[PDB]
Amino acid sequence: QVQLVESGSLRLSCGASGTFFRINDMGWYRQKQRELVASITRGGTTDYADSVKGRFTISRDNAKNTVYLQMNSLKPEDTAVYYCKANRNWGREWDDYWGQGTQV
Amino acid sequence: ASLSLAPVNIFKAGADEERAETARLTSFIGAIAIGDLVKSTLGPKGMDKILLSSGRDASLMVTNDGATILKNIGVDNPAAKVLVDMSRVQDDEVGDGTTSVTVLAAELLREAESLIAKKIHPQTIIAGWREATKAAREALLSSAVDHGSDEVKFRQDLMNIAGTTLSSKLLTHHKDHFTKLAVEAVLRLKGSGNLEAIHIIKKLGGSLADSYLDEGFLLDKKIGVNQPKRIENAKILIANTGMDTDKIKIFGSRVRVDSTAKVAEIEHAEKEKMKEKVERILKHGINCFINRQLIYNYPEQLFGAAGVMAIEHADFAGVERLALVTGGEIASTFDHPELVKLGSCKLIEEVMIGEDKLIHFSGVALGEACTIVLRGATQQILDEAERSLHDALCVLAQTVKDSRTVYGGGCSEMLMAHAVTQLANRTPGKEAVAMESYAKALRMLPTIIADNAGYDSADLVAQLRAAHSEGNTTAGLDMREGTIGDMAILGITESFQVKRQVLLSAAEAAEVILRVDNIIKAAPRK
Amino acid sequence: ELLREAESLIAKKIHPQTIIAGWREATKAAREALLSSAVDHGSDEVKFRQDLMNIAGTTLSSKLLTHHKDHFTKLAVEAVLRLKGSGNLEAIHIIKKLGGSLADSYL
Amino acid sequence: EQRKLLEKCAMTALSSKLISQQKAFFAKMVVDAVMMLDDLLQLKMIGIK
Amino acid sequence: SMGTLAFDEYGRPFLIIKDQDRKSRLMGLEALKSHIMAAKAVANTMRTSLGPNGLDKMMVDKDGDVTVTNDGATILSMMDVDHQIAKLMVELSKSQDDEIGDGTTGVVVLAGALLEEAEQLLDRGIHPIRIADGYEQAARVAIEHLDKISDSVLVDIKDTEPLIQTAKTTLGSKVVNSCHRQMAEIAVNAVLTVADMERRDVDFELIKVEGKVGGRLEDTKLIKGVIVDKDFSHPQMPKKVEDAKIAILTCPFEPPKPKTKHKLDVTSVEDYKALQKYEKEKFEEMIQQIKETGANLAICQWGFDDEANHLLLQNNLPAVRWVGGPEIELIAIATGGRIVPRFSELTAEKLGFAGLVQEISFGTTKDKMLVIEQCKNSRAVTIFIRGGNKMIIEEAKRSLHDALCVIRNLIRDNRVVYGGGAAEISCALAVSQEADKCPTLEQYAMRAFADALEVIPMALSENSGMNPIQTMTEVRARQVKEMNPALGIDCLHKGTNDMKQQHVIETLIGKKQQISLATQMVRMILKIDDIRKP
Ligand SMILES: Nc1ncnc2c1ncn2[C@@H]1O[C@H](COP(=O)(O)OP(=O)(O)O)[C@@H](O)[C@H]1O
Ligand SMILES: Nc1ncnc2c1ncn2[C@@H]1O[C@H](COP(=O)(O)OP(=O)(O)O)[C@@H](O)[C@H]1O
Ligand SMILES: [Mg+2]
Ligand SMILES: [Mg+2]
Ligand SMILES: [Mg+2]
Repeated sequence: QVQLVESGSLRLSCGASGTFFRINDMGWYRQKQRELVASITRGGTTDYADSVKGRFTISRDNAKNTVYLQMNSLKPEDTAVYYCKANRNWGREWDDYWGQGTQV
Repeated sequence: ASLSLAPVNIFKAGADEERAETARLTSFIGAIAIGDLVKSTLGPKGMDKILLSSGRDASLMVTNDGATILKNIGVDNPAAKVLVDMSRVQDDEVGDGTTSVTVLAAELLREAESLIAKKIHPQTIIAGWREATKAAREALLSSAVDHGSDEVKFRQDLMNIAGTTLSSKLLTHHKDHFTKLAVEAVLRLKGSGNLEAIHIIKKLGGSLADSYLDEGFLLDKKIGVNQPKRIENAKILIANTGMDTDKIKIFGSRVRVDSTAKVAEIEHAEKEKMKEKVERILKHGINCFINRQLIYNYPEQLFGAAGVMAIEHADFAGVERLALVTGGEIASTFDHPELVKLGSCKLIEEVMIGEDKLIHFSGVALGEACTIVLRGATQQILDEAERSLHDALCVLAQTVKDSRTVYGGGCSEMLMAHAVTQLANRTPGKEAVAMESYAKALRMLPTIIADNAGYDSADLVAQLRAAHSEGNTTAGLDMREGTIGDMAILGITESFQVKRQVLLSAAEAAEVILRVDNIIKAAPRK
Repeated sequence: ELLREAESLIAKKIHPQTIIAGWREATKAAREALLSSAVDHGSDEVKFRQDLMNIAGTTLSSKLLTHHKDHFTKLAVEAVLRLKGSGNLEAIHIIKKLGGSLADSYL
Repeated sequence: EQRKLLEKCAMTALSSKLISQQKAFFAKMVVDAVMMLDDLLQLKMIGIK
Repeated sequence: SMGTLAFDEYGRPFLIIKDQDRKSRLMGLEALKSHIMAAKAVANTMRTSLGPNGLDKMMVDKDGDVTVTNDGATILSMMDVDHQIAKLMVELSKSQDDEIGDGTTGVVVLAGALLEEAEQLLDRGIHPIRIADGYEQAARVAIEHLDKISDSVLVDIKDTEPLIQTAKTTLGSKVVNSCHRQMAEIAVNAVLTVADMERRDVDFELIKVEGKVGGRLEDTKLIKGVIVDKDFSHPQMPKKVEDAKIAILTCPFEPPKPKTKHKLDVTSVEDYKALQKYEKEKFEEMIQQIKETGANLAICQWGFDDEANHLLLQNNLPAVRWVGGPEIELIAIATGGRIVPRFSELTAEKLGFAGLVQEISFGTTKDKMLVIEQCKNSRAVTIFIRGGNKMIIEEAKRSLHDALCVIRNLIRDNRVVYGGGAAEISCALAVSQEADKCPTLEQYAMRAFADALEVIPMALSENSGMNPIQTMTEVRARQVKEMNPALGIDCLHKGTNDMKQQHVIETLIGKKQQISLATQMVRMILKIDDIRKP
């Protein structure tokens, strides 16, 4: 229904398309047991994580309902698979849509 | 546009569609007409109406009962029909309040028309009216008092309630008499609410104070021919058998023979069957036999030869009341006498009332059913006395059910109005202006009570309002002198059930009449 | 409105002579209050002109001429001042000519 | 092709009614209906509720 | 307006149609405009009965009985209409009620609005069929947009809050909103008690909606069992029976009787005595069979006679007679009992069980009712409605019918759109966007469809005293700006415009059926261009 694409300092993007009317929140996850790198709401409010924070430049384009993650201070432990999550419509638990993830 | 005032009329010849203001106009005028009609009967100084039907029989009723008046009038206004049905439902629920609920609904609708003219939406009005109804309910429930535990004070509350219920009616002339009558009659039911147990026989003649409550029971049925007329230490069998050419229920059964001799044998067998039925009856050891159905000549003869008083054609109500008054079991099978309970009364005689003879059961066993003889100068007096007694008995039954009491004389309405006023002046918006109208209607109730007497209604309702604002939650109208007094002392008390029902039914009907913005009539059937 | 209030009072059981008594006293009070509130500017020519313009505007506000009120106000004031104190309203002839706009009207 | 032919003839016969905006739907159904009937193609064998 | 106006080019009579002189006819654009006028009249009548602040209508029948109601289907059924397009609108509301049980006023308002917009399109010269086709296109767009913005609710028996919210939304516009949550709760519990979850079916015959004047609206309750308008057969039987083993019987407690024409011939005193003893023994055998089965209560459908009544009383078998077939069926279903046609076929397993069977009084009336309840797993249920007048009782009955039908629609499809005009505003936005992308002449028809969809929020605003255009434009702008198709009209003035937060909830099948039915009937009306009638 929702088709999701994914594209020391790097920038990784994740854009959503398909059937919906609102993308309530967009988050970056890393894959270990999955965690959320960071996530931003429609109102721009972004909450970062605890093991890594303050050096994050995640920015959300509402005009195309896409997101861009700017990460600096690269390290060997940042080497994993990065998944994006997008809450669409009413934000029910069956509305979280995952990407296939990007291994660095 | 509009359904009616459109270039095309969309309706069948004879139909109609009153729109917003036209609909509210006809609704308010109809409801206020009904209310203005039914008031002037409200309170001790309320006066009666002549109904004077117009059919070819031209029945004539003289009533002060609002439910009766509204039932017996030809109403064609829909809102008026709503109020009529409301008063009927009041008379069904409780037996009093049928004029107070109608007057209250009409006053609420008068205030609602005033507010609509003040340009308030008939949803802001309904909102404020519901909040005010809640406040009035809670104030009433807090003001209510219960005495069911204390037997003496409960008796006094019953006497006070009966007196207050009768004050408005033609029996206020002999109120201390009919009050005792009604109270004794409702206590003889021993907690049951069966008002059919209280039979009322209206005997033309005599004074209204000649009316009484029979210590035993009275029956307007006949005794057989060769049978006693007086029975001391009566053992009674109450029955519902056929005893009237009682045929075997096989309906395909037919007597088909080749000899009149055989026809005569079969006729003798029928007679022998009836004789054996009567014998099974007599094996119960009885002196009186009452049957809901007829008793033909042959069983009459058998009971006469046995020395048994055989009363026939009592009805379902007759045998029910007799079972209640004597203790017997209404039977239709007599093959197990050990299981059929008999009734008892010290004496069964035949007495005279007016020009008619009646069976008198004295010294009865239970007495859980009653007979009240109503005497009077006119059939109208008798019917109105029966209606007033029904009012009082219904109220006392409802009080025995729920011993909660509530002071009358406008004290309750004034207390509810005080609560509504507090809510209003603590509430912002035009819902406050609708709550104030609710309170104005509640106050207009005792205003009308006082008007009907001839007092300075304005002065007295102002005094009452000031008293209930000071904290004299028992102040009400003292209608003897025309002042204010303590209802707790004067004994003007009502059943919380009846006052709550008045309040809620009036508010509900006013709400449902206020929700209407269109009246679409269909072509009369004519 | 007075008769509506009077019906209300009759329903309040007040005699329609006690009502007339109180109404006459109230009429006296209202008369005296009005007369005390009244103001006169006939002496001052400029302020009297302004009061005339204001009175004409207030009289026309309710009517179809409120669309062109500043126009018809001047019309009426000039026309009533051309009478030079006379009150002869027949002196002011009004000819209604179908056609044209309401603002095409003139004195 | 014979079902296509019947379907087209039915769509044409239906392109004048208040069901023209559903004529593909109704034409497919009409064709399935008359194709499941017996040789006589009796109308009493098609029920219409 | 006449069938034929020639009479001949030669002076000879021209009679083509029977009573052509008394007959009328309207053709073309004037016929279309007459239709639109009638439909607009009906719709403008109905739009004031829409929403929480909607007002009711007082219907008076042929015999002068009064009916106060807010239900559009009941209004248009009680309405004595003569116009055929208004009859079509009555049929439209009835169809919405049949399929859904809610929306009966929305369908009519929306259809009237569609025809009112078609009026201007015809003035501009568009073919009415082109208008109907643009309406179909826009209706498909709006239906898919509803499926898109829809939400889902849980239809479980554990957490019934979503269903209670849906039922409360349904009952917000009715006079029974004084007991809002009580009525919603009992509608939910009723359908969930009687609902085939696997089948996804709800038989309303299993819901007995009974009304009795008296009491208060607050006294209305759900009985998990049955209520009957009957009493025990003998006045000296007890009025209460606890842990009642019930024998349900459709055999009158009377001597047997063949259905075939029969003549039993008595030819001797011995035959007569044998007949007598046969009757006695039949009565005794009936009562003995009922007793040996273990029953403490009997319920017959066909009444019985004095001997049977007294034998029941003597044998301590309270009994009800003259119970109707439908209530007998409900009693069997509720108590777990089997309906028995004759006494010989009665066994302890065919009996029903009720933990309480009681006779209930109603004040100063003489009327008695029988309550059967405390059954184990009653698949039947009763809603006993009380109130101060038969008008509010009938209105409560129909309002609770609306609530039950809504819970039924959730059980059939749990998907939910948010109301307060929010769904209509969102569908109007979607239709406008697609009309912008449409280059054919139907762009105008789709814009008209959007302007018609926007009549429900306008009507809600008007009935709520708000300014229609102002309120609707602000909430539309908010919907387009912050994507939230749950933004609608604050009819109750709770401050927020968020209908998902106010818990104003409709059924997706309901809104979709409104749109589809309105569009289909508007199409059939625009397709008419000639009226004939006497
Ligand atoms: N003796 C009394 N003194 C003062 N008020 C009374 C008295 N008796 C009855 N009332 C009042 O009259 C009203 C009842 O009047 P009634 O004509 O019986 O109408 P309803 O049919 O509504 O009971 C109640 O407000 C009651 O409190
Ligand atoms: N609490 C509420 N707030 C806002 N809108 C409401 C509320 N309750 C109902 N409505 C709206 O009022 C409209 C009419 O509902 P209703 O009159 O109950 O039945 P019908 O749909 O048959 O007219 C619905 O479309 C709904 O969106
Ligand atoms: Mg009374
Ligand atoms: Mg003026
Ligand atoms: Mg609804």
